[PDB]
Amino acid sequence: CSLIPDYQRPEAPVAAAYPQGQAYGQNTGAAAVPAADIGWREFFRDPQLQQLIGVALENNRDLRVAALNVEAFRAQYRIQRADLFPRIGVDGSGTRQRLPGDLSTTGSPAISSQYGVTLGTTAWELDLFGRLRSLRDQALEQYLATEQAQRSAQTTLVASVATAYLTLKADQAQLQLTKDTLGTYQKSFDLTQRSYDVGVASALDLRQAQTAVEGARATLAQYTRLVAQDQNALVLLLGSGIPANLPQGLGLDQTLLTEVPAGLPSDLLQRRPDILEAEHQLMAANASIGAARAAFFPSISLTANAGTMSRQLSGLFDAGSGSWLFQPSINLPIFTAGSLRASLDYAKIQKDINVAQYEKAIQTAFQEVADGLAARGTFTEQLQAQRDLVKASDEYYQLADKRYRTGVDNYLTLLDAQRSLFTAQQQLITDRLNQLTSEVNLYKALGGGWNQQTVTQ
Amino acid sequence: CSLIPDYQRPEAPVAAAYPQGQAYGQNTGAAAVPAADIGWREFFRDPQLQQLIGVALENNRDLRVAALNVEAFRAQYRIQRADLFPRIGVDGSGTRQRLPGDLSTTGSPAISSQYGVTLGTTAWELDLFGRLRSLRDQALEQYLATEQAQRSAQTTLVASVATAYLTLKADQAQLQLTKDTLGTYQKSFDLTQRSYDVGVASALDLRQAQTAVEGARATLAQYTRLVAQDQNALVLLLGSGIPANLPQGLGLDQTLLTEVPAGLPSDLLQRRPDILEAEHQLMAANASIGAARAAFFPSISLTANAGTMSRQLSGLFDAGSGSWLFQPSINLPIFTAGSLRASLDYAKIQKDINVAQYEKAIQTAFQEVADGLAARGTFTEQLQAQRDLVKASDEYYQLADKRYRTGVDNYLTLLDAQRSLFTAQQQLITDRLNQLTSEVNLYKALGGGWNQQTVTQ
Amino acid sequence: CSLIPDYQRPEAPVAAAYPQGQAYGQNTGAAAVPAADIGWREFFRDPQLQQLIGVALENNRDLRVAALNVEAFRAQYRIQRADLFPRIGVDGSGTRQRLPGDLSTTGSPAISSQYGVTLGTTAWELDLFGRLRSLRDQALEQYLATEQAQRSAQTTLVASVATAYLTLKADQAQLQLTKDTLGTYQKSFDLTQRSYDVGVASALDLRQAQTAVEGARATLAQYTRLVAQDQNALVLLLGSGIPANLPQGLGLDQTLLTEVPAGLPSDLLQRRPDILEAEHQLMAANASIGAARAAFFPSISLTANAGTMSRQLSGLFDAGSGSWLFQPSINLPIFTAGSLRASLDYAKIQKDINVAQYEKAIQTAFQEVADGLAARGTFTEQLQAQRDLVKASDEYYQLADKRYRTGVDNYLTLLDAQRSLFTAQQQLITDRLNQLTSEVNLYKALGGGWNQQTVTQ
Ligand SMILES: *C(=O)CCCCCCCCCCCCCCC
Ligand SMILES: *C(=O)CCCCCCCCCCCCCCC
Ligand SMILES: *C(=O)CCCCCCCCCCCCCCC
Repeated sequence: CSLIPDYQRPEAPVAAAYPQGQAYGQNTGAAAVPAADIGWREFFRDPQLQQLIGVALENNRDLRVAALNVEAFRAQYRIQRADLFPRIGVDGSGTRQRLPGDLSTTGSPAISSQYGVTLGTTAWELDLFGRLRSLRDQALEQYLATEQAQRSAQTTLVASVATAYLTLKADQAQLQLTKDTLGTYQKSFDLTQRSYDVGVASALDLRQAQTAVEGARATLAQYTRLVAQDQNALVLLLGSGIPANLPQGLGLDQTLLTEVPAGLPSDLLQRRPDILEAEHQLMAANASIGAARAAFFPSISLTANAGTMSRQLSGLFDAGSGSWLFQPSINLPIFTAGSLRASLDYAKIQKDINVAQYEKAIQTAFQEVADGLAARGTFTEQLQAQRDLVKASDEYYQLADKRYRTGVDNYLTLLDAQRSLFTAQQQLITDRLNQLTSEVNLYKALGGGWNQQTVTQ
Repeated sequence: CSLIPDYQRPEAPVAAAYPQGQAYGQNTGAAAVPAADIGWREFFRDPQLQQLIGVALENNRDLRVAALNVEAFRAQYRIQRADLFPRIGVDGSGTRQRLPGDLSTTGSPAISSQYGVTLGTTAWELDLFGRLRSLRDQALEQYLATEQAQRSAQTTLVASVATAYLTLKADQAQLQLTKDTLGTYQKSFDLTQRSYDVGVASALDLRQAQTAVEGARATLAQYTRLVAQDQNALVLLLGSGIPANLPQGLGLDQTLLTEVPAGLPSDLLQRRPDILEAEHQLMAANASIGAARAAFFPSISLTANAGTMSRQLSGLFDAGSGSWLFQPSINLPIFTAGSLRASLDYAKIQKDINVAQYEKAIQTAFQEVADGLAARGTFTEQLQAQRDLVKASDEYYQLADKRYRTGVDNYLTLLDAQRSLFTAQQQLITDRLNQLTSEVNLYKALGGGWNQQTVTQ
Repeated sequence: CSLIPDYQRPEAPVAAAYPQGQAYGQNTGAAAVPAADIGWREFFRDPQLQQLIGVALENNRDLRVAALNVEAFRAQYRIQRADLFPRIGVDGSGTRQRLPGDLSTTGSPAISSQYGVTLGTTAWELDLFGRLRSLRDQALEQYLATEQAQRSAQTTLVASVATAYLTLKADQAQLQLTKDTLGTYQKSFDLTQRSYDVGVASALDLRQAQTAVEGARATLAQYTRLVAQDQNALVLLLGSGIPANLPQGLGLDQTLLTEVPAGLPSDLLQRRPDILEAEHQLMAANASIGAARAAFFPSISLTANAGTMSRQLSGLFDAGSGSWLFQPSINLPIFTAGSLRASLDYAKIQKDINVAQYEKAIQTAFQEVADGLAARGTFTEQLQAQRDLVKASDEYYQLADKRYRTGVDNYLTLLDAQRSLFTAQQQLITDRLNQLTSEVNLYKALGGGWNQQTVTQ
């Protein structure tokens, strides 16, 4: 006999297929390679970055923690498994009481004494109904589930390292742009100086020029700080100072990652890490019902051993001192104040809770992937659209640039051209990044990179 | 006896009445209707949204979770309650040992044997001092508390759903604004294209006219994305794909809720969910001192049973095999290494912790409501004040619109009109939301939606 | 014996010294006083704020909690100490059974009875291999750790309060700047009203002049709200409404704190709080291996007591009734299905996990200080460079101010002067703050304020 019920994974309560239209590309359908099976070494192309992932994996503690965390639950599974088996031991015991008149067999105050040394168990429970096999399962699951959770955690170390490198490099490009426009700003302000002591530039076109230059001298220092902060942001996730012998790193403008299929939603149910932890996490608690159930049932204890006894010590390892005990026991509950029903329910409930929980994780995937397909299905278009506000403004730069020094126009159109452009340059870089984020997190949500390499069928 | 001490709820260590002045309206005083008793189906007027709340209730797993949680702690209370009662059962046991000479009663190796099937309890505790009623109350409390926390949770589900539907609708409204100003922008650029190949529009006035249009073409894509992101944001909290047959949903510009009375601070204590869990939480640990105390006291144990025995199996259910046992026990400790003291302390402290925690939650309510009263007491004012920067800009738009195509002026003052307007438009939508937000959160803070309906004394 | 392994604090896996260069000042080297040893009543110079810290110390509930927690862990340690010691009790027990023929000593149904009242211990474990001592140390450690963590959390209450006071004052300075430029803006608009009903000011120059004043009347209400929100932010951390009798608080422009030495990283290991909790946290589980080891070894039980007994109650405290027992026992397991291996692993692992955690905490310290040194090594320069964009913009304000009313120029170069100035003003305050922030947090990460006073050598 064994009392665990029939696992029956619930039906994923999200839409059968991802929603569409209002920013969503076409639904490619069943993918022949899941993102899950697509290794980040492939999905990331930037090899200097790739080898940063390398270093983060082999170093980041929070992943270590999450790795050991498994070794624990295997160990905890072990301990549970043992309890199917009987605890055998060598054991010596004494006893040496005075009794009173009415008690000693002598009818008068005497002092009994028993000694024994033996090899056997006390109170071994003989799983007939599998109260134990159940428990063993609970912890087996809670183990397996932990395995998953580890996988779940790496994909996130990867993603977060991608991301960090990116805000780092991105902020690096947010910087050099500031260098260029610093030399530019100051050269501009110096040609509105000779031209001032020469009266051609007024004090207004001089103060303006000063607000440009100063407007830059500030966003210099900022994208300096936010460079070091992004650097610090990195070595952490690394667990190692960044090595010197890094490969040649690329630049945001490139094409750094593979475009990844989004498959069906149902796909998740066999591939998204946490969503499996969830499942086993559920499974364990289902076991815990079996365990509960069995407490309604006859438990068969068994004490038993064998060795040598006597009345004084001395005659222990001497002839005939041989002894032994056989002491089985069958017990069965007739009244607890529904204690049993009560803590059977607690367990059934806890199942249900984990059912619910499975369902929450699932329904959170849909969300997190959809957000990334909105993002996929919008960011490209925003990338062309902002690419234009660069050109239009670089021309609307050159033209006003010359037109100011040509007496036709003022400085306010020179200046405002500079805003209308610089803004478009920063926001450009940043837009690039967040398209990247969007894709990296998208990579994750569909199964991320447990795999270094890509694998098939 | 029962050594649980006298609960004496502390005094809510915040200001007596909500602070005033620097952005706070008038303090209406005791409200005849607590926001608490005011049901969201009333406090929300948008019936489409209302019914979304409905769906999010019947569906969200996170609530399911938190709801079961109760049931668990009920069962947990059950389990503790059964402990007052004796654990009764059928029970069979054997024993069958060889003894050595000095130990068998025959003075010579013989083999004893005892068999017994009885119906009784072992070491049942009589609750005299109420160590057990104590635990029972601890568990009852951690249960009741858990009821509260469920209520707390739902209010946050409501609030968060209102909010989602909102930023969703607010980004919907953020969008059509960009449809409009897209057709507007391109119309404008094309009337600065005929006018270009015709020489009336320069190349500058063609490149600015290109950056307005371009600056739009991207804020299109963005508010196209941040719409699917907010959509995705919804079905989650829904736990269900949004049904088709929803009523007619309204628009931010309306008047979607009931203004809510802010009542007195004192009011929180009897109505704001979490602030009760806190209390009961505190109360649970209060009992847990009772418990500790009692282990200083005489504990009464009791083993007792009756049925048949014998010296070989067979003669069990036969005549005279009748047996029984009565075996009472009294224990009173006269030395642990101050164990009982130290472990009493723990539970005392733990009460104190929960007192402190009660106080925390109280003082966090004050804050979170007051923030909503600065919010109430300024958002309307920023709503009129921003309503103006729309009109003044729409005029400073019609004007410069004509004035540019009338050759009096340039394009820079057409463009800057466009900025200084569209800016005020978006900022207006967002300021609408944030006012709303602030009010939903305010609703919550004062006792939120437990009740679908609004109920009287 | 004592099987607790030999603690060996791992080597702090970060860079030997603070990263340098791309925004980092000079690395002053070992500091003669750690930021740790330096007092916040000295590091902070605003004495009004200083007494805000005083207030938030003597009150804040979250720190209280955090403090009680210690006491509880002392208590828990206590209880674990006690187990070295034997559990002594006065104790009474009875027994009264009807046997059947073959079992009664009378060969025919009769009813036995035994009574006793004795002062002793049962099953006291003699700590030989120090399994218990081990545990004692475990809970001692986890206690000591809890001590550190408390200190940890105080530094953070300070930091959070410095902060809230700041963003408070910073938002106040953000406000009066708005009062000023409101009287300014309305004056301006009315001088472009007399001049409008007089023809000199156009209708465009009146709608621009209307969107300035309207852009201000708006940013009034906002910075009015985010001051009551930054107020509510404060009394919370305070745990008390802000006293009337505070001293004279300063203004962001001052020099409110002591610049602090950032010493060697190594210094962290001996001074930054959480990094210690972790260490002890590590040490605790270190002991936990000792404890596990020992279960491989013989355990030595000892039931033992003394008193008076008899066969009927009566002759209890009557002559001869004297009795006693001595009943020692040694046990050594020979087989558990690897249970002891497994549960030894779990404990070994749990050490290694705490190793990992020590390492991660250290590695987050680096990060959080480096960020503060980028910050320290940039904010000064962004402060001079933003100081300039103020002057350049107030000049480029006075100029265009007179120049507009002197007919030479339009209003757009009055308005854009106003933007390019006021924006520089707001962002100037904000920048002041974020520098301050960066510096408070810096002071925290390197030991923060345990000490009100500064101590040395
Ligand atoms: C679930 O009840 C499975 C068993 C029922 C089938 C037949 C009976 C077999 C078990 C009898 C138990 C007695 C022997 C146990 C001694 C240790
Ligand atoms: C706290 O317990 C104070 C009272 C003293 C208790 C001492 C022991 C005597 C109690 C007698 C109770 C009889 C009740 C019978 C059970 C149904
Ligand atoms: C851990 O408990 C290991 C157990 C082994 C202990 C060894 C016992 C040795 C006994 C001799 C001690 C006599 C002391 C005289 C010294 C001069």
